[PDB]
Amino acid sequence: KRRVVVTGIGAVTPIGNDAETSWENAKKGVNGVAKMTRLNPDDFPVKIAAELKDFDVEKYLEKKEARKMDRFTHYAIASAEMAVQDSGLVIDDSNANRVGVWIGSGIGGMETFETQYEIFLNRGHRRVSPFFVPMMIPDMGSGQVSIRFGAKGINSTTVTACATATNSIGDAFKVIERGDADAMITGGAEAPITKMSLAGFTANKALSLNPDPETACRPFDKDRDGFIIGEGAGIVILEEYEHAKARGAKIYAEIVGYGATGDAYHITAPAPNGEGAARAMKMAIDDAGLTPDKVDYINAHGTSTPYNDEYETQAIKTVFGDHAKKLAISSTKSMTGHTLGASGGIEAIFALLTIRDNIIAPTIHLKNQDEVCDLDYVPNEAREANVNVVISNSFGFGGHNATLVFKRI
Amino acid sequence: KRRVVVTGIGAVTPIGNDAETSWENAKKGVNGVAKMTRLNPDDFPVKIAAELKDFDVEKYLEKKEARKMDRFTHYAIASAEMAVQDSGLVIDDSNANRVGVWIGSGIGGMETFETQYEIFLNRGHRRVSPFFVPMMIPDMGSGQVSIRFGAKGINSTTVTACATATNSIGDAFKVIERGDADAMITGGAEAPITKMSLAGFTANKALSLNPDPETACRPFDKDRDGFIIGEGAGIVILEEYEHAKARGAKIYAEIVGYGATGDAYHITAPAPNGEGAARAMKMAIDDAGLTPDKVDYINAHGTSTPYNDEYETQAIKTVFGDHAKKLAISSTKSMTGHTLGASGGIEAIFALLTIRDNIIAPTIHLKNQDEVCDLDYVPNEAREANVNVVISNSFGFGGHNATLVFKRI
Repeated sequence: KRRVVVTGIGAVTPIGNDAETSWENAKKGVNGVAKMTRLNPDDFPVKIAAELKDFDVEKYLEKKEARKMDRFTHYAIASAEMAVQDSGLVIDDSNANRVGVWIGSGIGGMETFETQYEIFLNRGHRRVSPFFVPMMIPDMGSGQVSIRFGAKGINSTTVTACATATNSIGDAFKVIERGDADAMITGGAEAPITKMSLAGFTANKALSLNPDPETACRPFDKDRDGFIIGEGAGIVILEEYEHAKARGAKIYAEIVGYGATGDAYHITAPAPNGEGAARAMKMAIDDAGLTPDKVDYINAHGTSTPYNDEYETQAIKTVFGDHAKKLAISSTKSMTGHTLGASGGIEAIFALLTIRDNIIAPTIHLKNQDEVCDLDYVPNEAREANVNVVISNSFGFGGHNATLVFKRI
Repeated sequence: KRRVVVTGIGAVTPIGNDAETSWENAKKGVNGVAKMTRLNPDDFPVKIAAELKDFDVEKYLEKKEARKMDRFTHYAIASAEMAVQDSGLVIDDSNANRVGVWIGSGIGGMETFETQYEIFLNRGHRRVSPFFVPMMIPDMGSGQVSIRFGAKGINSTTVTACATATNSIGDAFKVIERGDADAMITGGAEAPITKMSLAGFTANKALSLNPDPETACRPFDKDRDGFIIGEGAGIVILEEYEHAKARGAKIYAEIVGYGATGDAYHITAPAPNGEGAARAMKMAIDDAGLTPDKVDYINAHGTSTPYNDEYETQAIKTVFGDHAKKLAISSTKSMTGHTLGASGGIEAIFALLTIRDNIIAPTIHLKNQDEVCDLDYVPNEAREANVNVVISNSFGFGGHNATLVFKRI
């Protein structure tokens, strides 16, 4: 088995149009949730969202090229560009076959589907764009990123709802571990702030109806009542360790563990007691050859729903036992909102920079202690702490549980 | 590394509502393409399709349950049920954590999206179904199959257009090979015969406009002029070899190789010369530890487009050299049509049964020999041949190349 390290990061999030700005704002407790502007809030029961602020696709694509891509692909391209540049990796004819792409999206180009189907209904089938299919399908992130950078290794896309980016990064990790690539551009992207997405998640009763952006998203708080929808992308460059050292790559950390399990319980509700989530975390630390006491920080899934935050706490107690009270946990979704398929990529990056800076970003808005959620969620204020081993959890709708482990190197 | 075998098959296809019927009809050269009935052909420029014939979801689901699933998930459930039953594998509390699901769909629940968005427009956001999101997303196949069978191992979905099922099976193969599951329910499902799908593929100029079902689909024929859309699903049970022997499982063959590469060329057009497809085939046989001369039969991607069939022939010549003329090739899409994300699952099954029966199903409708496509495509009539090693190719839109290798055991 090959060792695998992270040599580049890139992200666009509701708290920054690059990874470093996002992380600086996360450490400051900046709230990315605000009154919705992508859609008219007067026309929906949900009035708030976590949107990108002043994101300009023209910094990465010509207008003509951008028109042939959905927003979610804009975010994948921007984040991949920043990650590739950050990594200094040169992809040329000599290594292109050994550099792949594994970028997921949970729902893909929903805005494109809405726009093109309206054209179909109002103007006829002949007026549908020749690029409708490629623009809508969730693998267009990987497809476009592969073309942009000349990456000729495996070109794939995992789609597992909120776990999309975490599974994708884990799957890319396994590609390198087994020797089938020397580098991977990997993560997730999501642009789910659309009228049908809002209508569907509202019909499913998944979204908080609290219109106050200062209290709506409050993971692990007694008064939480649903998730807040966000958007963006998070991409990392994974690289085989000897390859990285040979070129002198800057290394953020080593990726050492991947756990993935299924609840086999219900299509949208997570399983009682965090049964499957616990097995995913344990599988991930077992994959890393580490005992539970070695984990210093958990970047939680922590979506601010009644079930998730309860079940995730219970799963953490199951896996970590007496150590559950000793480690630190935080949900950065308290600041970014729930970016769905992108969340694991953004949060993997935050977990990596927690190692770098030895600072844990807080769970903001945590004001009312819950009797069940009684662990240490780093409420409200960032905390300095020696962090050497981190895990990032995504326990997504559909029973898709995924955990990644990163370790200082 | 663990060895991995196939212990169950299940499929619904345009030439049979079970795998054995489909394969018997494939060996007989039965044409599954006919005048379209799912949609009104008088309302579209494409008049033909490869539809399931007399498929009844009520044999697998109660009416109330079926109403909460898109057609593509109906096909995944039916095929998974038949595959699990065929395998005799018992999934209970003692092994549920070691049985996973990796089922892909290329476009997911497009019909559901069409229906629910029309409700949104005509009746308001409040009338959208609470199950819209789960029904539409492509991972609902895996999600529902996991619940149905109690499979608590990895629960994932790869989405790579026409390569979806081939990548999914390969990814599941790698899970077992590295020790992370003892069995996997894996493959692909697609229900793409919808008005927006037709409109999009027609706008992209990908579909043949030939309305004659007896000549429209003709892979490798000089007069081919686009693919013909089909539907269905193909699922296999992969199982770790020692686990299979310990319970006396019936074994169809061993899965020994998986190749996956990217063209990095264009979002819909395949790369000239089959450059990436060749690397995927070579990677797959290298993974199997076999030289090119060991391959007896190629179940081609063979979609009946000008570029694909040409480029695939060129890639085969690149990989197999002097042996390219000696092995046998056939496209069973000549009979099933192009079932998109399901194709690799259906075709993996056909490749497995080619080993079992030592009979190669033909490329039907191959009447006019092409100067470029001059290999042996088993035209028109099935052929008896000693087949011990087979490969199945999917070179899908978006630059997603995937190949699987199966070998007699």
